Amino acid sequence: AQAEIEAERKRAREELRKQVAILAVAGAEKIIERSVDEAANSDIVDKLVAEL
Amino acid sequence: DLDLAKASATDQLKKAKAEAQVIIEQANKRRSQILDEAKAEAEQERTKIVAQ
Repeated sequence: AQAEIEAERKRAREELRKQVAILAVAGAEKIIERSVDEAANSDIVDKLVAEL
Repeated sequence: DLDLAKASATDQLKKAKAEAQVIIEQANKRRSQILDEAKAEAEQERTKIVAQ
């Protein structure tokens, strides 16, 4: 059983990582869409056209 | 007398050999009981540590 406990620890750690991982980006999307403006838009477009 | 002594004496050993077989068979059957008890109790032991 010393291995079947370890498998359960690894698996729980993985599921926890998964939830935090999806929350990170799901939140980042809301932060972006809430905090953009045409200066921020211009900076990005003008940076990327300069490597076009 | 000599023939009946021969007969009754020689039948003893034929009889006793079957009881040596009785003892070896009983030995192995109770041995199976030993093992098939210890296995199930070790199973419950591992399950207890697992639940813990």
